[PDB]
Amino acid sequence: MDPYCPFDALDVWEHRRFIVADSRNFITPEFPRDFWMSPVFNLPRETAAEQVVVLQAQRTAAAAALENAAMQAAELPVDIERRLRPIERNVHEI
Amino acid sequence: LTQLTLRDAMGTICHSSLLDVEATLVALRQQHLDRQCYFGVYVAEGTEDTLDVQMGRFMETWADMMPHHPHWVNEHLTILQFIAPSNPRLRFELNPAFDFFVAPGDVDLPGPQRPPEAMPTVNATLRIINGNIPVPLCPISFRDCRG
Repeated sequence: MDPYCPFDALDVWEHRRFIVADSRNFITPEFPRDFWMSPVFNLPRETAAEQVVVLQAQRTAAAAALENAAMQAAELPVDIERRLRPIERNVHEI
Repeated sequence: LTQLTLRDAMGTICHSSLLDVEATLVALRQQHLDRQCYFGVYVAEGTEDTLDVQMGRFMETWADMMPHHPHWVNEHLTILQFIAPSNPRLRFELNPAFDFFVAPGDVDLPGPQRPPEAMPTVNATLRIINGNIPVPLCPISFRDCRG
């Protein structure tokens, strides 16, 4: 698991003034690596398909209530013509 | 002689430049923040599980122990250890009202459970607190006192 590197180590001392050819070192933490713990990404069990099932069941349940309300409100036009026509005839009797 | 007992600081610190986050932290951007990581700050949303082997997968990734637990959970000595540090409580301690943790990814708090390693931004959130005020120099006469 060691990355390949031909060269071991080299040395020409670090005078703060004489910095030339500005490269950048690999910045590392001071803590032992063992707690830089492992990669884990876990799925939500509710799947893109499962939410489809749940929301479709909800849509189909709501459609029944919408149809119930429509059929409750679809009888009012029958009520108007069932209630007012006899009243119009009674007025006509005069 | 003359009185000065009990009346005024209310034209006064309802004040604006304390919530303060643009330019101060700004003026000290660019380093590398001293030895400090999570203790824990990220967040999440459920766990698609049910309460007991809760036991089993939440402490056994709290499995293998670091090498010095370092800068927030002290609790027992007397006073002027506020005053010569063996011990940390001051570079996460200088004034509370802006006081500005290390801080991984604002974490898109909250989601699921399992781990990467730590990047923050810069800072804001208001410890509106000032009265066990930050701290480490104290005794028990002056607030079993306020009682």
